[PDB]
Amino acid sequence: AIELHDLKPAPGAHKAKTRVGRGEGSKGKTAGRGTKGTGARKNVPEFFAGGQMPIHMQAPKLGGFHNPFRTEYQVVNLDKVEALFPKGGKITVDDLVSVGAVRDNELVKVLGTGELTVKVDLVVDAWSKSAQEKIEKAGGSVTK
Amino acid sequence: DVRPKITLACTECKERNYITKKNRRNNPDRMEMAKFCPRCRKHTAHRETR
Amino acid sequence: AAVCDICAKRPGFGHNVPWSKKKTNRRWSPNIQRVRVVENGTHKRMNVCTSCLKAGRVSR
Amino acid sequence: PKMKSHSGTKKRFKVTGSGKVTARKAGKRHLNEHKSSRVTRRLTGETVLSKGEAAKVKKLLAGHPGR
RNA sequence: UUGAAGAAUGAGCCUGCGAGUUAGUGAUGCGUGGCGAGGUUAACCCGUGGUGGGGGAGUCGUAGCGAAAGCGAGUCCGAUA
RNA sequence: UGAAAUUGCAUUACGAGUAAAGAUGCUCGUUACGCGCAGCAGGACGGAAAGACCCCGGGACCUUUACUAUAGUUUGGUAUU
Ligand SMILES: CON(C)Cc1ccc(O)c2c1C[C@H]1C[C@H]3[C@H](N(C)C)C(O)=C(C(N)=O)C(=O)[C@@]3(O)C(O)=C1C2=O
Ligand SMILES: [Mg+2]
Ligand SMILES: [Mg+2]
Ligand SMILES: [Mg+2]
Ligand SMILES: [Mg+2]
Ligand SMILES: [Mg+2]
Ligand SMILES: [Mg+2]
Ligand SMILES: [Mg+2]
Ligand SMILES: [Mg+2]
Ligand SMILES: [Mg+2]
Ligand SMILES: [Mg+2]
Ligand SMILES: [Mg+2]
Ligand SMILES: [Mg+2]
Ligand SMILES: [Mg+2]
Ligand SMILES: [Mg+2]
Ligand SMILES: [Mg+2]
Ligand SMILES: [Mg+2]
Ligand SMILES: [Mg+2]
Ligand SMILES: [Mg+2]
Ligand SMILES: [Mg+2]
Ligand SMILES: [Mg+2]
Ligand SMILES: [Mg+2]
Ligand SMILES: [Mg+2]
Ligand SMILES: [Mg+2]
Ligand SMILES: [Mg+2]
Ligand SMILES: [Mg+2]
Ligand SMILES: [Mg+2]
Ligand SMILES: [Mg+2]
Ligand SMILES: [Mg+2]
Ligand SMILES: [Mg+2]
Ligand SMILES: [Mg+2]
Ligand SMILES: [Mg+2]
Ligand SMILES: [Mg+2]
Ligand SMILES: [Mg+2]
Ligand SMILES: [Mg+2]
Ligand SMILES: [Mg+2]
Ligand SMILES: [Mg+2]
Ligand SMILES: [Zn+2]
Ligand SMILES: [Zn+2]
Repeated sequence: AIELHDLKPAPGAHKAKTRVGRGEGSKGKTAGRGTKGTGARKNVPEFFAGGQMPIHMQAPKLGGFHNPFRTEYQVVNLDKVEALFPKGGKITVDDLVSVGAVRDNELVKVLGTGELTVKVDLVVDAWSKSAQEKIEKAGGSVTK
Repeated sequence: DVRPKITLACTECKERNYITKKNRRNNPDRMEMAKFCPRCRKHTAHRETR
Repeated sequence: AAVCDICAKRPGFGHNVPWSKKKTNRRWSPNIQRVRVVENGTHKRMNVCTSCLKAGRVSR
Repeated sequence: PKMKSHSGTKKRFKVTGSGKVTARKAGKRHLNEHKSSRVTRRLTGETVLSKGEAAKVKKLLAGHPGR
């Protein structure tokens, strides 16, 4: 039984639009720009530094290259594996880590910051050495 | 022009390890020095490149 | 002339490109030659490009 | 329309995991003979920008994460 | 404008008109609302009945470090320093 | 019969001062009843033209053994041969 005339926004949700150049009791006349100069009329570009050689020219170019065929490993940690499979996840898989969170349709590398008190069989794409060591120490395994 | 830049390369692994300056008129010939060669991992004789 | 009466080869337009790369408009005309032809039985001149003349597409 | 990122900024500046802006030290490309090994060591690192310069670089990168 | 009642500028007078706008699934803050380790759809399809429903392709968050191979709570320079 | 440029205003003195350094308008004094008509040009830094000199920014055109180009003229190759 609200009725359309009882709908009001939350306080502070609709800030009033500041209207500039409408009198000297507000941002009036110069409209918050001061007097004379470039800034009195347009702007100054962010790459411009006054004629001094700008930072983006004086700094040397980071060289190197990009791997055209670089693949990025979605990474899951042993903390997360333990938390999302606490009941001793017998055989975790890519689909299971995806329904938890791994951002699927990618390679699903597992890393090893954590403890992993449970036994787990990961079956993922690649793993770190410390993660593998912790997994067999707990009694689990990795595959693929 | 009278004190050129000379490059010392190790006489073992022919690696241009160092660069320095001589006098050309006070030392006309190629200079011999014992410097540390990182590749050879010891002190090897270094000779000015030709 | 710069248009072939056979194959209608016509000038192309591009750039003079100096060392400083100050590009200026220029033209590439086809190598048009005016030769005597005997077509069917008609003696007449025709402006014929050297490509057509070499290919033999023109009867002399 | 989408805002393009500054090309020189893309090629020259990195953004770390914690939002720091870093560049490569300047002055080591050539004329290195007269420079001591100490000077070359000072110039061979990676410098962290000041707050104002980092803000300017972040504005120049149109959300580009740096090189 | 350092400084103007100024013998510096503009206005004869009234009435009307006359300048911070709008567009981006732009960039970056803040307020506020929703959901929350998740958030969100674009085109398009359906609703000839709209403002509603579908659509998760993508995209941001979910790990960083390195020129990169790569390694990974570490990584890179380095001598497994 | 009937305009014009001009016009922040008005109940618009002088003297010696003072002040953006040359005041009808501020100070201290002096003089002056209200309103007209014909006149004269010392002042209102009088009106008319966003100084035409100077400098600073921009432009234009002109010049040349400034730069970079180019039509034209010329050299050779090659096609037509
Ligand atoms: C001998 O030195 N005395 C003091 C000057 C002077 C004397 C007698 C004159 O007769 C004129 C001048 C000045 C010039 C100024 C010229 C100028 N122009 C050439 C760019 C200009 O700017 C305008 C204008 N319309 O603004 C002109 O009137 C103008 O052309 C012209 O005619 C002038 C004259 O008549
Ligand atoms: Mg004001
Ligand atoms: Mg005003
Ligand atoms: Mg302001
Ligand atoms: Mg202003
Ligand atoms: Mg102004
Ligand atoms: Mg100023
Ligand atoms: Mg200003
Ligand atoms: Mg600014
Ligand atoms: Mg721009
Ligand atoms: Mg300069
Ligand atoms: Mg052009
Ligand atoms: Mg031939
Ligand atoms: Mg180099
Ligand atoms: Mg050195
Ligand atoms: Mg002044
Ligand atoms: Mg005035
Ligand atoms: Mg006055
Ligand atoms: Mg003025
Ligand atoms: Mg006026
Ligand atoms: Mg007006
Ligand atoms: Mg997807
Ligand atoms: Mg005075
Ligand atoms: Mg006086
Ligand atoms: Mg007085
Ligand atoms: Mg008074
Ligand atoms: Mg009179
Ligand atoms: Mg009179
Ligand atoms: Mg007078
Ligand atoms: Mg005047
Ligand atoms: Mg002027
Ligand atoms: Mg004039
Ligand atoms: Mg004049
Ligand atoms: Mg000019
Ligand atoms: Mg003119
Ligand atoms: Mg010729
Ligand atoms: Mg010839
Ligand atoms: Zn050596
Ligand atoms: Zn032809």
